[PDB]
Amino acid sequence: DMMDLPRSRINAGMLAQFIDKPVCFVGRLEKIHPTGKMFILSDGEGKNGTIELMEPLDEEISGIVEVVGRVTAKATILCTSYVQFKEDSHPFDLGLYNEAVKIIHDFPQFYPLGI
Amino acid sequence: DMMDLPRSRINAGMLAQFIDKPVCFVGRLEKIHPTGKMFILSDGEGKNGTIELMEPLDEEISGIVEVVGRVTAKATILCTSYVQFKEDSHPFDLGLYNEAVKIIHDFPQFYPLGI
Amino acid sequence: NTNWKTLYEVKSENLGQGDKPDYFSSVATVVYLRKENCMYQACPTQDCNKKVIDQQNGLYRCEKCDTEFPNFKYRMILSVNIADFQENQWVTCFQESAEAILGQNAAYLGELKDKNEQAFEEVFQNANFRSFIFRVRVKVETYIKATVMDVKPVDYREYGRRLVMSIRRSALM
Amino acid sequence: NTNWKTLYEVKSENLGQGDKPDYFSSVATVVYLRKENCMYQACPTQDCNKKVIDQQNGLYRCEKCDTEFPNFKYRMILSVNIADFQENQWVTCFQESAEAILGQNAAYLGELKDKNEQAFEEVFQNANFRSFIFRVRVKVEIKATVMDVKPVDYREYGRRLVMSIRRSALM
Amino acid sequence: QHIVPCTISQLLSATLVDEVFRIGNVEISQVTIVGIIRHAEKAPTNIVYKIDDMTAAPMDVRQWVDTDNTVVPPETYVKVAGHLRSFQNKKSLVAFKIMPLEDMNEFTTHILEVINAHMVLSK
Amino acid sequence: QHIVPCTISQLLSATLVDEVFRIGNVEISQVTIVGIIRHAEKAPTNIVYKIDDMTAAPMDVRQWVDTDNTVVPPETYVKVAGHLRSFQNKKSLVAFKIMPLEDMNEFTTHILEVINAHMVLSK
Ligand SMILES: [Zn+2]
Ligand SMILES: [Zn+2]
Repeated sequence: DMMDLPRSRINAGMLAQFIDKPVCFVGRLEKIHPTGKMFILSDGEGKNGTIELMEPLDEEISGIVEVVGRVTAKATILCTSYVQFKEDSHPFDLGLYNEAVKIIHDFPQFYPLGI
Repeated sequence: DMMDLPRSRINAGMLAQFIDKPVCFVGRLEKIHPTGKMFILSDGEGKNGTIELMEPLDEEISGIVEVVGRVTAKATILCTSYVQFKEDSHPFDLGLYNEAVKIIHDFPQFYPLGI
Repeated sequence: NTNWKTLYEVKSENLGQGDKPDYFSSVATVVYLRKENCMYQACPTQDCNKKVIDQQNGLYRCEKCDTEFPNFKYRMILSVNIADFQENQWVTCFQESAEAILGQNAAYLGELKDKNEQAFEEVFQNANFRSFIFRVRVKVETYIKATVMDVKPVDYREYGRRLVMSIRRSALM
Repeated sequence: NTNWKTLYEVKSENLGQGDKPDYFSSVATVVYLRKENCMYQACPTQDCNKKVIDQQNGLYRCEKCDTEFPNFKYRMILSVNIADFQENQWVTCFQESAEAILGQNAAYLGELKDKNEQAFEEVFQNANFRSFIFRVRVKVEIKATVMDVKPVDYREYGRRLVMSIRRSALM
Repeated sequence: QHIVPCTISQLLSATLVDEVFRIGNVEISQVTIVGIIRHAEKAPTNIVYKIDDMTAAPMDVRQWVDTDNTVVPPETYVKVAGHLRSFQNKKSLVAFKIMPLEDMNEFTTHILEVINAHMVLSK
Repeated sequence: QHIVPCTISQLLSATLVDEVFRIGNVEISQVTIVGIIRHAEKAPTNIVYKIDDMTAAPMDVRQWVDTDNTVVPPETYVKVAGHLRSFQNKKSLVAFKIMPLEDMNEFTTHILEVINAHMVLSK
């Protein structure tokens, strides 16, 4: 299991530099497969991520969602866990989140994510 | 041929994503192997890229250098041609350069590559 | 626009060292609140806030409007420590600010000062380690003093941006 | 500090209407010059610079100093048209600046005006499509007045550039 | 005194030279972190939350409780002010406070503050 | 009037429908481009330099030179004021000016000017 290792925050643009790596993808839910085993998320710059679930969905995902999982050889995320951001007070600014994510990567010495 | 193809402007930490692509690498002349056939240029983030010549240097190289070439499998750059920036008047800001390189790639749509 | 600063900067740059005061803005977290002097005996007069003298004679003397009264007036004068990721700053906060940083009014506060020595310390315990945007005047003093002109609840989306630009700016060098 | 503004911004924000002037700065390229008036005859007493009248008798009078003189002093007052990636604007450059843009003191430069009519056309060509940092005043009667012209600094212009693109994604 | 924004990963890296704490050339006492609550135990003397910020495995954060019990449920983002405590060489977090997250933008901003923080802080 | 800094790739691409030129939806008149000189031929009616900015194949720039002969040497960096001249679906550049760069920083700044300008113009 991955919940005990570092999990890099990324957007669609990175998916291919993270093949086989445990990650943390945050984006807005756009479409969920019928067999609720494959939904997709649009990151903060609009690029799209394809989240695959080893198992079918109980409740209804929707809105901003954070997924943790491992990047596939086909540049997708086999999702191990996901949480839905709380927005009842304020709408989560996804484009800002995105600028942070790029900032994290431009300065890994200030936001470590290895070992 | 190299020179009639669109060449992407990259920094050392991009080599990996331009495996086998035609690029343009600007940087500073650090080490310059004794066979004269290979040399090292440091980009504007301090990181290094290795440049390989098909024929050992014909001259003394120094300062800022622009190398055009293809990205090898060992993530180095087989150089098709190179240029030395004219500085005698105003020192070249290699760092401002890099900042531009990142933007060229953050904003493809406003600085396209290829027709 | 706003004069955004960091504690280290206000110190470092020497804001308030000279002639007239200096005004600056920073985001900070309250790291400590002194519960002692936080409250004083206030002239009961309209808009007057001088400290009334306790004439043990059941009466209260405001030296400013040279009058005496029975009634009382409570007014906050909260000494606080605000700190950021680099520094801290002892700032004094009158009625206005302090009521924001604490949650209640000088009336409601001072009273509970007698009643429960605890339910009181409760408000002070709670209010600590919270963040706000502070507008802060700063001028020298002899025997540098800091006065909290305003207090707003931090806006994160906007501090996010500001921070972002700051990082990018730090990069250019 | 400085009030950097694009020309479309200077126009847009309507600088110039207010009761007092406005000042901005920009980096623009001289896109055109109007040699049409560029020079004028001026009181040759140092510091007055009125358009002396030619008494046609080989004497000129300055209705300010209240004096007739025999001699001269030519002065520049160039109408320049500058542009950026999105707009252009007509300004007017007096002595100091104009010499900065053409490279020749109006003094010397003026005599040539008539000597070689094509040699004059020399500068008004080599000067065109050159770029500068412009300090500009603006009132209404809007009216741009070039307070100052410095050669563009690309490094600094560069940084300013990087910061605005980024500022731009924070939408 | 001053209070430093961090990530767990950086806390784990800090060392205790001369009974003090450093993340590189930075001395750290009080620190904040934002993260999600993966586990919460009442214990009998204080609460013990396993808190995750995705940058390393979840850290233990315990705060003194009273008994003479409001536990933040799991799956909830919370900022945490408090101080780092090295013991048996393992690292835990001792919690001055634990404000659950109201506006999730606060969490984004934290990242930004952690990064901004250690940049200035490293000269 | 207004002059638009572009990249050759943006030109080769431009569409000319509606008798006008539009890269993206931006219509371009005059333009500037920085690039390095790969070839230069002194012809008798005007010079013809092949200029590279690496975004695409080096495009042709023509400057009308008089003769009633000092060419910019190859492998030197120049900025170029001019305007897109489409001819038989074969884009070219007609050169008002052609100045070599003394300070290579200008080269960097252009890249920025380009991207900056098109972002602003586009909407
Ligand atoms: Zn009174
Ligand atoms: Zn006169």
